[PDB]
Amino acid sequence: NLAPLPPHVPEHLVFDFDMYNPSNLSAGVQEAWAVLQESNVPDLVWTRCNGGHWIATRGQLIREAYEDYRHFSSECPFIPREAGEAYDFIPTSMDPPEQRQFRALANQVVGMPVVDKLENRIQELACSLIESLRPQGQCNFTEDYAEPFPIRIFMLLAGLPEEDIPHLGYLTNQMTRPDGSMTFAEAKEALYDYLIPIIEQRRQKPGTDAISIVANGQVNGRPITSDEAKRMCGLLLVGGLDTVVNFLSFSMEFLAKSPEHRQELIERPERIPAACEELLRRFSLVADGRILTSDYEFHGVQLKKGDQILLPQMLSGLDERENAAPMHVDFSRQKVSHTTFGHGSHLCAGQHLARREIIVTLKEWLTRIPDFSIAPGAQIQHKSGIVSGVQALPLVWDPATTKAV
Ligand code: HEM
Ligand SMILES: CC1(C)[C@@H]2CC[C@@]1(C)C(=O)C2
Ligand SMILES: [C-]#N
Ligand SMILES: [K+]
Ligand SMILES: [K+]
Repeated sequence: NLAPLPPHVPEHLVFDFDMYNPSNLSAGVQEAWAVLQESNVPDLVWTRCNGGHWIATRGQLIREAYEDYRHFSSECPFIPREAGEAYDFIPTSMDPPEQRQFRALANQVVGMPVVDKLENRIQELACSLIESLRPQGQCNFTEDYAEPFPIRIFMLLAGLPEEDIPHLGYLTNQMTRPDGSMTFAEAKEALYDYLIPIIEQRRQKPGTDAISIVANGQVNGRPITSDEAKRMCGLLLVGGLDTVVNFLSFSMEFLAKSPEHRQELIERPERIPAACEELLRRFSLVADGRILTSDYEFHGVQLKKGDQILLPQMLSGLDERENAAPMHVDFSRQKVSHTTFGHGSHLCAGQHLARREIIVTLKEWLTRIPDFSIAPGAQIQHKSGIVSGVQALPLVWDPATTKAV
């Protein structure tokens, strides 16, 4: 379904890419997006899909636009337009300097000191989950680890019952990879309706959990409102329940096909943080964007006020101008260039938690289950959206080649 080409967009810039169903998806989702970086595609193109919008395809442009909030506003950060307009999460839907005081509060609840505090629980849970799976000789990695590991850690940090995971995960997925069953607004509304009474309770009787801390924080000299707290907590849920989950699956899928990469990390685990960065580059998975605040000429292209521009975080590190042989996983790259956690003022608040979860997973999985593979004749399907994902990842292994610690 192609929207009529706006008069200001010249035809040579048209490239009808569908971010929710890219044509080359069967080759892998990153590969499907990388079609935007072939020699036939300009640096900045207009797709008529999904209501019509720009797509920047090169790291330089993506970084520049994410820095220039004056022209590229986060007030409407999702495609399609109806989703972007309904989007009111905090701090993401705010530009500097307004986002600042809310972002400071986000850092308080998901930032570094919180990770270096929950680290024992993170380590504990990874070991527990992996040891439980180890003697089976198989698992569906998405449901058996990729979901419960980061999600249970998030529910712990937020003080929310694990029994609510299925419902919350469903709603989160509707916002990033919609199925058509409900509008963005309806999904966001269901999430908000869940949070509303919980926020009320925790303003009545504060705990030390993330929701309590947000709901009782302060902005420009005054208490945060219940509305503001809801809008921030909603974003924390979306951010805690989707990205790391899917990232872990892309990474484990790769490791399942790459015995030599597994051994690099097992033999020299001090390389694990660098490997984490390289996997974050190669299997980058987010693509949101911004809205034009005014008419603006950007790299020779006339953008109009109100035009949406997708600035795919995924693409920067896949750009061969940023990394040579970008589709090759090389743990020894002298610089792993990427914007996987975003760029500019909205650079991911949870990136430290994410990295810790990834690094713990790499170490603890490979220690106990050093040799595994994708199940014979299994077809792995990826899905694409604001956050791209892995549908299922059936893994197999010989339990005789595993180790308890
Ligand atoms: C591999 C894992 C992750 C990736 C790839 C990722 C990616 C991103 C990206 C690209 C953005 C910027 C979006 C924009 O500029 O519009 C962002 C923002 C954000 N993320 Fe993550 N993220 C990850 C993990 C997490 C985790 C574990 C949390 C914990 C709740 C989290 C919470 C947030 C929050 C609260 C923001 C908003 C920050 C702001 O607007 O100032 N993320 N993330
Ligand atoms: C694009 C994101 C990854 C970022 C955090 C969660 C997410 C889906 C948002 O709505 C902002
Ligand atoms: C962030 N997700
Ligand atoms: K291009
Ligand atoms: K909006």
